[PDB]
Amino acid sequence: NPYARGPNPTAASLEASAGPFTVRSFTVSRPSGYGAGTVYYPTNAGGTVGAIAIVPGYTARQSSIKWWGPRLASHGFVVITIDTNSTLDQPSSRSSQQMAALGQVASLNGTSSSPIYGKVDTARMGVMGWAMGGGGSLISAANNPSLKAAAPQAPWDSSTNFSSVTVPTLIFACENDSIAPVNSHALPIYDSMSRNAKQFLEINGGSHSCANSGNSNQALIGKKGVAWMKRFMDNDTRYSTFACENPNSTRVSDFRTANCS
Repeated sequence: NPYARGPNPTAASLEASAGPFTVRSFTVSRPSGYGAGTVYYPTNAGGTVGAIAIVPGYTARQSSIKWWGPRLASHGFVVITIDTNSTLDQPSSRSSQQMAALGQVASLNGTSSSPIYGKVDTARMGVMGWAMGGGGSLISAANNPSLKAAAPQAPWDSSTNFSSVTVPTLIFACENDSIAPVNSHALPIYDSMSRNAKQFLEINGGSHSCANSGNSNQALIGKKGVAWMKRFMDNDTRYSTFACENPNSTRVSDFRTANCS
């Protein structure tokens, strides 16, 4: 597998605050098609890595999603967290801005002054995001089936039919979400998808912010997000059990998976 990076994973290595690779970051100097961005990247992955673009929720900023940047990059990904043009952008606009961010990561990969010059495999991309940014991730996946993985959290969308999504999709949900209640948003979205590898992981007692920066389940959520992205962005079957397994955890009130390998 030409995309395999890093040592053999363990539960311990995936639950730790940081993976094996050293992380650096920069502010996007000329954000093009979205508000602002921060790029996180490994300095020692030893080969090109895939890129992931992460979008916040309604009213929210990069701070809500920032923790994913170092957590994923330290496992061998280039991650761009964005601010949207407006904090009140809706899911469709969030998707357009997410894909703009992936395009700018591709531009920076081809720009000799950029810290990520030649670090990105632009054929291997993923999408993540919170709430309306999670709905935007699912729209991104529906419109761009060459995306390798999607892992939205507490997704919100007024349209829950994502039956056209063929991208491997992990939905993080928050049991006690009042803003994007699971029975109206995350679970109908999950149930709509009959064409893909998919997973539903609902955090016991979670509020709408249960997967955001500062959450108290970074060990499990980080392990699952990294394992999903490793399995499906890197085709890395070392991560098949971590990606597909039921955690069987007090921290997980509802687990479902289908077509997972």
